[PDB]
Amino acid sequence: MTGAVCPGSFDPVTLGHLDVFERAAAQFDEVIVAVLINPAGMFTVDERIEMIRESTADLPNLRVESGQGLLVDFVRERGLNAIVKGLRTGTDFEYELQMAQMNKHIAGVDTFFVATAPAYSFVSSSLAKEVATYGGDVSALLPASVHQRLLGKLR
Amino acid sequence: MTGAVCPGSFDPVTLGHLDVFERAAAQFDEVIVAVLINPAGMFTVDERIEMIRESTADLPNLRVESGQGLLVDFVRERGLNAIVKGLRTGTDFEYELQMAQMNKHIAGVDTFFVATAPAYSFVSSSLAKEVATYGGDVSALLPASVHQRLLGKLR
Amino acid sequence: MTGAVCPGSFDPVTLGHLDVFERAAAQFDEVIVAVLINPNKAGMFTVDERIEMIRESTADLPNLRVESGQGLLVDFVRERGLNAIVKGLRTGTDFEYELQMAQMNKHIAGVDTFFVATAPAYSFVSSSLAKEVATYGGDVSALLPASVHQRLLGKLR
Amino acid sequence: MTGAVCPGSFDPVTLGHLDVFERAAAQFDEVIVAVLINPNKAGMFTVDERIEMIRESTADLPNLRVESGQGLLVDFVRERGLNAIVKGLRTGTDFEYELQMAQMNKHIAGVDTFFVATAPAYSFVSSSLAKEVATYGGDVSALLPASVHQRLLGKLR
Amino acid sequence: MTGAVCPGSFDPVTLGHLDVFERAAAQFDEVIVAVLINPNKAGMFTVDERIEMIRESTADLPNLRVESGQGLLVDFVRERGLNAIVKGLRTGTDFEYELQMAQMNKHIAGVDTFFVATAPAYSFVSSSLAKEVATYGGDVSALLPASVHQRLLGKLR
Amino acid sequence: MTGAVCPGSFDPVTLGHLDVFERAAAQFDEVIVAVLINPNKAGMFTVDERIEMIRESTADLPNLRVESGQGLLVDFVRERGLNAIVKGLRTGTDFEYELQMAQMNKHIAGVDTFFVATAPAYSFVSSSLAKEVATYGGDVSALLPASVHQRLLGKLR
Ligand SMILES: O=C(O)c1cc2cc(F)ccc2[nH]1
Ligand SMILES: O=C(O)c1cc2cc(F)ccc2[nH]1
Ligand SMILES: O=C(O)c1cc2cc(F)ccc2[nH]1
Ligand SMILES: O=C(O)c1cc2cc(F)ccc2[nH]1
Ligand SMILES: O=C(O)c1cc2cc(F)ccc2[nH]1
Ligand SMILES: O=C(O)c1cc2cc(F)ccc2[nH]1
Ligand SMILES: [Mg+2]
Ligand SMILES: [Mg+2]
Ligand SMILES: [Mg+2]
Ligand SMILES: [Mg+2]
Ligand SMILES: [Mg+2]
Ligand SMILES: [Mg+2]
Repeated sequence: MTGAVCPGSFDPVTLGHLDVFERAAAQFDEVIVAVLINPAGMFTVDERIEMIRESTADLPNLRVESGQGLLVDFVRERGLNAIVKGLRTGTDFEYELQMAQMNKHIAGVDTFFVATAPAYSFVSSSLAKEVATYGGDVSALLPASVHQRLLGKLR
Repeated sequence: MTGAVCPGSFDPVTLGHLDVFERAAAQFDEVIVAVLINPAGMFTVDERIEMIRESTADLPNLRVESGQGLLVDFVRERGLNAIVKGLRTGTDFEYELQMAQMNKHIAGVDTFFVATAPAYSFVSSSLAKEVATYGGDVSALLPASVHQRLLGKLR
Repeated sequence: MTGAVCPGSFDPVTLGHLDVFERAAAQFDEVIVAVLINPNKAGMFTVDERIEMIRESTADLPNLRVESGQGLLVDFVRERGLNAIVKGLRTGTDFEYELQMAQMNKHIAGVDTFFVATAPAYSFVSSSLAKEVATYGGDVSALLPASVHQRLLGKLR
Repeated sequence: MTGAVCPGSFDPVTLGHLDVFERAAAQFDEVIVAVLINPNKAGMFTVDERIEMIRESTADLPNLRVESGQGLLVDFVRERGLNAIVKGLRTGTDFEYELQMAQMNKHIAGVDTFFVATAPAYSFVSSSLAKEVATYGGDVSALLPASVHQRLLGKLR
Repeated sequence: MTGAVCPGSFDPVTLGHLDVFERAAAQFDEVIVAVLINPNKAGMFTVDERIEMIRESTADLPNLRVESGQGLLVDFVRERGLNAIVKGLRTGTDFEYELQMAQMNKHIAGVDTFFVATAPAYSFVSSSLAKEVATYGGDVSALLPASVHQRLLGKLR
Repeated sequence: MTGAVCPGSFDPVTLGHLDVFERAAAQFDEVIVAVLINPNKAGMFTVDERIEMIRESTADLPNLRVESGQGLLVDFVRERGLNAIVKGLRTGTDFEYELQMAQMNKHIAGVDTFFVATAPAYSFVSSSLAKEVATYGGDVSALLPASVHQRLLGKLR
């Protein structure tokens, strides 16, 4: 009965996030995507959850839930003690390293990092929103569903 | 039926390696420690395997095997497609990132990185050997068994 | 024929920026310094002040011109018939964040980015740190062109 | 008579800070801990509370004293007859913004900066992360001096 | 007439190298690929084989030519009337040893270095890792030009 | 009372090293430059040559002395009644490798390590790169003390 939690804001979910979800779902029996409620973003929590659910329909062992507060409490309250996070740079590793060590210290929760697929090395929710705001084409970087929803928030 | 391979030379295995093994064994159903045969080291392959087996007796779902050649072939020939590796720095992440992306490309094998326990952040097989060679006390950094064997190779 | 764009907010321009401008001007037929203006947040200097400070310290570069813009950098570049950006870099961390933006710029518009290592003497000046040091009275006269230093002190007083 | 200044906001002081203070006091005749007063961002503890938490935690360091200050750090250092800063570091990224600042401080005032690696056990603690964890009920008592932990529980009630 | 030199051992040339060559040839009037001859470490391919592999892969770049050389790179560059080097980069660490070399080359000979980010798809390929993977039977054909892959299979037999 | 050890192979000493020596000598009562000799691999310069080059360029530092040693640095430090190492750092990568050794040194012997950022003008000189550039004829006269440069050229000829 293995399992891991994939946390983030996912505003919106990108193909880089989806790649991490698919890799986590292939290596753990149960994956929970943890969508942070952090009350300034573009999509509401419900919209973010729906976009992730739409993009993960081919992953039978993955579910999507929202939460607040300490990630380690979210993880432990579901009987798990592993986090799976995607990583792009060594700079990414250092700040995430501090949080991983803190999370292990306070709750015994482990963090596994997975390297980003090369094709999504430069994709982030924030950069995709910013580029699309000025009319740049990000359709190759986002799930097809997410892309239409993004066009709608801008127009 | 989840599983991961933890590769290295382990010459000798340190408490930093053991920490990674224990974390992998807690999150995957099956863990295989892959001891590289790379024919200049201090211990023979058989001695390295025995030291790891001695230090992992409390991990029922972990076994230790030797191998050569492409790590991805070792992994795939055992029905698995995940590697678990310990990481200390962002510099660690960058060279290991290149190998992880190559391994995914050529064999579909994924790599999960886990941050080192803070207490073992500075321990490496090479630095422990070098310090012990000049008489420094590394007993707090190595499994109790390994420590005696190391004293024997030097004296 | 060849050309590159050197972008930044240049609020104000530093000697590190000027070094980059001079290196780009020596290697490309034309260089455009693109002064980024945020229509929502004013900097310390207005657009005309930023441009004046750059022009005064680049008068010896005949193939360099200065223009302002906003929004997507790759549109500024392509509308001028060019497809190269030149940017200065001080460290490995600068390289990772700038890396993301360079790969996005090539993906969305085919525009290439060339990075050049700062001259050592200017490794540590940034517009933001020069402003913060000067705000609390530190001497930054050797890090800014003559066209900048006293205008900066006047803004602060 | 040698000496160094250890600057920070210390809101609150952590065991990582204390480890740096102890190592500085062991190697310099005089150490001054400089507590930054920022008239903008007012943190969780007042400057007086922060000074008292540091004094309790450093009671066994006779050559270390605690003072508050404002503005340019190198002015604080030189006003006390010193020309050295001692700061703790955790990562290579830490070394990057801090290296820019150290070179700037050497350039503008001739003040030197010595960096020391955090003890491994305290490498993941920071004032900000400790407060955030404690706000949501996590146990950070192994990462803070005993008296800080008591005061921090009070501020959260 | 602008120009730049693209140096390396290219043993063998990869698609990451080729991407850099194409971007340099698009932005400079003349590009010289400089193939290093090292009388000590003799790699897998002779210098002539390496030049021919590059020429096959760059047949559509008319302003790019391939030459071999030895010793100090900045002497090779200045002997050809140029003063710019173009190199591809992958990581922040890459930027570190390469930044030291670029500053040294600027200091000793006035030669500038422009760095370009690898295309994402080729960011994990290197000559050395490709050879190692191919030696043990891994498939690196998507990472090398077609003619390189054929020659590399031959050397392994 | 206070003191620090500045270790290295100094084969040969550079102006970056001398900058570190001067900064340590201004902040500690005594400084010992510890010249590391590998009894198994000779460097370019013998131990007496390395020491002579350092002494000639540190004659204005009355509280600095030069001694050779081998093996564990922490034994050299402790046998002299000291427990501080001072080392220069150029980049974030330098900080990670040196980090490992500083934490091991504190673990096995209680010896602290203080790092100081190189002066910008010497950010890019290393003994190894100066030797390699000089080997192929490049001009490194401005990166080495007078006590070194012509002795280096003589070794190479
Ligand atoms: O990044 C975090 O701190 C975080 C993300 C998150 C998601 C949840 F669903 C609950 C708590 C969280 N904390
Ligand atoms: O690091 C490697 O390349 C490697 C380690 C290893 C261990 C094995 F058992 C087999 C192949 C390997 N390759
Ligand atoms: O950094 C940018 O995104 C940017 C800089 C810039 C300068 C211009 F003139 C126009 C658009 C820009 N965008
Ligand atoms: O980091 C700073 O800018 C800073 C810290 C500090 C502390 C003092 F007590 C006085 C000035 C300061 N400046
Ligand atoms: O990297 C170098 O040192 C180097 C590469 C190279 C290529 C040439 F053709 C000539 C000299 C070189 N030096
Ligand atoms: O870098 C070292 O390990 C080292 C430097 C050194 C210098 C001495 F004089 C003695 C031992 C040393 N060890
Ligand atoms: Mg993102
Ligand atoms: Mg190791
Ligand atoms: Mg700037
Ligand atoms: Mg802190
Ligand atoms: Mg290569
Ligand atoms: Mg050196």
